[PDB]
Amino acid sequence: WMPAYACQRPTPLTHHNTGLSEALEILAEAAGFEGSEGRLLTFCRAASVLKALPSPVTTLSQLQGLPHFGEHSSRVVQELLEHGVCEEVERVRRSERYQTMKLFTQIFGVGVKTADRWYREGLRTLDDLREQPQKLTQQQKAGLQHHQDLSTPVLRSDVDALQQVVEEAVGQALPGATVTLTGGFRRGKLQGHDVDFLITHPKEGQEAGLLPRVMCRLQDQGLILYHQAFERSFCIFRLPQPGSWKAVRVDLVVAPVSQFPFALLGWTGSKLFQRELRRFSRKEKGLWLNSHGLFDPEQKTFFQAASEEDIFRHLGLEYLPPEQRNA
DNA sequence: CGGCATACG
DNA sequence: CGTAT
DNA sequence: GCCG
Ligand SMILES: [Ca+2]
Ligand SMILES: [Mg+2]
Ligand code: NA
Repeated sequence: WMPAYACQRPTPLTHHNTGLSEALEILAEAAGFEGSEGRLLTFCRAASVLKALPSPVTTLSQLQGLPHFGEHSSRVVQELLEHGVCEEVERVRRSERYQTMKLFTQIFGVGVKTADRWYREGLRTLDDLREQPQKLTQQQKAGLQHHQDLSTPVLRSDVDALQQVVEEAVGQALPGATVTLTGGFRRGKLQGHDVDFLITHPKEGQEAGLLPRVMCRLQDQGLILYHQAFERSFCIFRLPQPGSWKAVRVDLVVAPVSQFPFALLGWTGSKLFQRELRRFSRKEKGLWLNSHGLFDPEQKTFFQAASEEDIFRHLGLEYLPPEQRNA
């Protein structure tokens, strides 16, 4: 009744096992801080299974036969069901290692490997990093300066205003180019940590060289607080606020229209959904999927797609709208 | 046991 | 190394 | 950590 890959089942944004999935995602996060990508994946997948269930898990026996629930994840759920808390989870939550790796990796420009090295050097706080700024990249300096604003959720109300200003710059850069909202907001989220936009043009090839032209125009409008030929830009934008403004993370991606369905699919996520979809494609169908296309390595051919529906059909999967990709 | 998504800046 | 879903 |  529960298929093993997240791309084989609908996952809504809100569900019936929120507390259970949040606990498993703590353990997944902690596994990632320690470099165990395998354990991170299992805990993420187990969490995702619970999101896809039609009602709350109330008894341990309801986990029988669910994929990705073994001794460890089942014991976590058991303790939560019996006592309302899981000691392992609370131990992680309280730990200096978890709290500091979380704090450091949430800086734009800082990943697990950097955070871990800083942790091993004895650093613990944002002000610890500010006092030693020669150790920081320009990207990290921007992430640290803007860290407080970037920790405030972006609201869907914010997104429409940003999309309008991006469209104006895009339209001057290349008349006829389009901007599509992707990422979590396209899956129905009401808040987010950033805004993701996908840009293309209906005439194949006209999008070449577009992103620099867009970025230069946004920068001339004074809207870019930070940014790095290219096709992806990871920016910090100045977003108007009542009597002021706040910094917001915005990602811009350009794709040729031939690849647009693949880029839309990839950038709409969720992250776990796309990993599971690419895993399914390769392992179950022998096809190689990325945000550019879908390759048959036996015929050495790429699948043409005119829509996301095409891609799901190519892969033998029932279509899922973005709102059901919240794996 | 091997495998765990796949790319660009 | 960072970033993206 | 779990699947096949
Ligand atoms: Ca993003
Ligand atoms: Mg996003
Ligand atoms: Na980071």
